[PDB]
Amino acid sequence: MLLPKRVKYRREHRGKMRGRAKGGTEVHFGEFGIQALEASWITNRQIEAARIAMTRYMKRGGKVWIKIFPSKPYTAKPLEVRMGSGKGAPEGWVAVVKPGKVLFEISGVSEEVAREALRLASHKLPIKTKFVKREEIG
Amino acid sequence: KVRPSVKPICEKCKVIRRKGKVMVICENPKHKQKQG
Amino acid sequence: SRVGKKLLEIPSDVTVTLNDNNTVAVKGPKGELTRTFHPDMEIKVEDNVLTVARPSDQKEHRALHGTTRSLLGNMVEGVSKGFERGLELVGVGYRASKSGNKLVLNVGYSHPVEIVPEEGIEIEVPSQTKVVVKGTDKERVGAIAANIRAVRSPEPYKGKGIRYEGEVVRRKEGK
Amino acid sequence: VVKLQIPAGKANPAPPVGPALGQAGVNIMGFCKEFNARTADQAGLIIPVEISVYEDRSFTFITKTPPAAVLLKKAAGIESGSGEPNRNKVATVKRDKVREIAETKMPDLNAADVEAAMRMVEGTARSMGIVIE
Amino acid sequence: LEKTLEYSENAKEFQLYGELLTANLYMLKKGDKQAEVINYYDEESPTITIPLNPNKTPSENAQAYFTKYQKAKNSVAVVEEQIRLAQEEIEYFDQLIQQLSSASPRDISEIREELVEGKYLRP
RNA sequence: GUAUACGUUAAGUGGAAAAGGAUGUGGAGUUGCUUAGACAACCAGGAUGUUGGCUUAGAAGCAGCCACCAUUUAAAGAGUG
Repeated sequence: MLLPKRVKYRREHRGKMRGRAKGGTEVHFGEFGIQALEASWITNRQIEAARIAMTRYMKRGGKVWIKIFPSKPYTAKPLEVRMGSGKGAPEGWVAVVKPGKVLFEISGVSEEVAREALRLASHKLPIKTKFVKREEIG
Repeated sequence: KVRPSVKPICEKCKVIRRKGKVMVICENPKHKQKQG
Repeated sequence: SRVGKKLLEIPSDVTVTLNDNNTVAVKGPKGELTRTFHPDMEIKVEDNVLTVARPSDQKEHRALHGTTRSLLGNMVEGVSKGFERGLELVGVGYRASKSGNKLVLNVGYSHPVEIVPEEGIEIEVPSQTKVVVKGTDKERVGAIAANIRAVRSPEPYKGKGIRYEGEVVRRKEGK
Repeated sequence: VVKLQIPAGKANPAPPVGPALGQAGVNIMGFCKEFNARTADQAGLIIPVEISVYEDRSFTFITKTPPAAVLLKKAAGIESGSGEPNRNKVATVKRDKVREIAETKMPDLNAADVEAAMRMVEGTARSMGIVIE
Repeated sequence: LEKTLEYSENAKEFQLYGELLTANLYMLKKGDKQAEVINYYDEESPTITIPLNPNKTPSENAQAYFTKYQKAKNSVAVVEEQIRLAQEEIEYFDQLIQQLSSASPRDISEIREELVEGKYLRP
């Protein structure tokens, strides 16, 4: 379960998610990965769920590279209060994921094991996913 | 069983499309699935 | 590569009509059949063999050519040889019975089971268990066999009720 | 017909020859002596014997050769095979007794030549875990 | 444990009676005693003690007898191991009774030392 | 304008949303085979060394672990259910 232990500011603007991925577009650590097709906030609970779902089915094999990190906090005002009167308290941490970005990286297993592990990870994520692999021109 | 995720459970399952509805028939009657 | 190209040899002695708007009457020693067809297909008959030809490669025509050729094969098989669907009534107290043309089944209900056969379809009961239905059309004998099976479906724990030839019911364990 | 591999030195009691001949409808003890008469000179080995069946309750048994597994146990000396063949090479059998074992299997095996037979029993020797040398 | 060692032979008799029942009911259900085929049977015909032969499920009773026999032979292994361990424990405890029933002082001190050495024992 | 030409859809989509599921259909592009005869269907072989080996009574291809070979050959895996 992933969170920064110290931040410069505890309350930040929610930002915008226009455009493609700025970086982390190509798979370059593992052999196979998930490429994002839509943009939404990914909570660290979802990241933990996808990581356990991959790691359990890969009980024998290589390690998992988590390419995204939930650095941006989101604030949640308490329920049943009026609008305004100050910004609410921070509740959790999300990672801003753009389309084209690689989320998790797997090497050291077979093809179908990696495909099924990425499918089990993708069924926990709130975004449309696809299977990508390393290209060697090169 | 009626579910919107009609999938072949075993190797003997066969996917058919009766009446515009995706269905799975099998020798095992527990694998009979319909949607819609 | 498909059933619409193989030849269908007919035995002696049958004959086939080629009436307008695609109506086919088939004469033979064991009955008479007449069905209405679709106007989009052109049918031609050669010497002692029947052929059906497609007009195009569309999916409706690709289905209809095969269905027409298959049911013509069913007609020429049933008009000269016929079709039998054999049934077995398995149980200590099961009996098919005969009273004229009426068919009586001694199924374990509190009321005696009676089923009325249609014209041209006959049922014979030779023995304790085995019963044979006789007819010249596959559709009619299939409907009759379904109507016989409808009064008592076979239950999976023990072999009871109406059963065909070789076909396994799923065995279940009771307590 | 029910074929089975009957040990020579333990054909008297109700094991293997008992229930096989019992369902055929014949007394086992009246044929155990006939089994032990023809299995005397190959005693200590398990011999497959064909058991033909007739309608008039008369039975004539056509004996076969000893198996290539049992004959390789005779040629080597070890009774039980290794846990993993071609991983624990427990024994080595020279080619002359291999040729003798292949030559014993003439009247039952349909091999045209003895070279084909020694190539077969080379393959059976590889299943034994025994080095063919 | 010697009681279970006699239950071993009891369950061997149970396996004999179940194998008697297994073809059965060759004989009538009751005890299915001495059921053997005269010919074309390997007449094991073992002598058996005949409980009435169960039951509603006629094969699972003989199969239950055969399972009791497998548990009995695993018991033949494990209870002999436990008897060996129990005589070792009784010898050690009789020795401890002897060493407590008086001696030295310094001897008791080094007995404590040896015991604590025997066994490692968080570190 | 019941207009022209080329296609697409068969659900009343048009004329209300998703994750996900699916032998729907029209296209584009690879790849194994194919009239020396292709994928299926129907007639036959579907084997002996061989119950291939430790194991459990019994693993006889079809509990488990297993190098996984050799023939008669037009063909057979010490075997997919």
